[PDB]
Amino acid sequence: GEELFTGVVPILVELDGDVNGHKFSVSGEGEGDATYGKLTLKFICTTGKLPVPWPTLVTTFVQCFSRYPDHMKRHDFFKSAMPEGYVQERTIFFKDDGNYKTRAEVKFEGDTLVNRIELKGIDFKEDGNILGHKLEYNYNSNNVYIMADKQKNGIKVNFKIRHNIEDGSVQLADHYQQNTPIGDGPVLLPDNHYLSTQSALSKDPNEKRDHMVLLEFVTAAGI
Repeated sequence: GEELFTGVVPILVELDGDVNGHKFSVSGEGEGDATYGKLTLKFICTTGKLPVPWPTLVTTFVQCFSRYPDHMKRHDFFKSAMPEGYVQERTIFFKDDGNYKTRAEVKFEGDTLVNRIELKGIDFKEDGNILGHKLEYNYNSNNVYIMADKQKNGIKVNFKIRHNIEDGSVQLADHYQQNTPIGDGPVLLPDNHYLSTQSALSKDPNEKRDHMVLLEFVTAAGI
């Protein structure tokens, strides 16, 4: 597991989404360097205009690139599931609005680490902060809490993302996540800890398609 991650690894992300019946697809590419907890990716909405704000999809768009200190390496479930991979599911509840349910598979295809996701969004308000596009194109840092889910031979993760609204307020996005290995192979189940994350969003001045450039750093801690 850990070995597949000692250098720079190419990443491919493919998402098929349907939010309140607005269908869309996104392809993303870049690379991850888990030694530094670093990810660099560019995402493109290949179906035209993205019908939701780009920051709402960041969490959905590869925790195996998190930087686990040497003393915590026995708690790295993510890389221990590789290369066969793991299934990652979430329900993301946007306060006072709709919710996303996602199902993704994260695994190696050759030397490329792939995240393939299906996202379904329902109960959004037509002119709410999401379908209405009222969110600032930026992103706050936060802590992602991980706990072992022994029953499933996997983990449960939970955390809150606060999206900045254009009026100065916050749109809370409550995430409930579960991961389970794809193989029948062994994995490492962790003690409780958290991932500290920071994300910067930008635009490629040369790009005419609707898109998002993402630079992220994540380090595990709390042990």
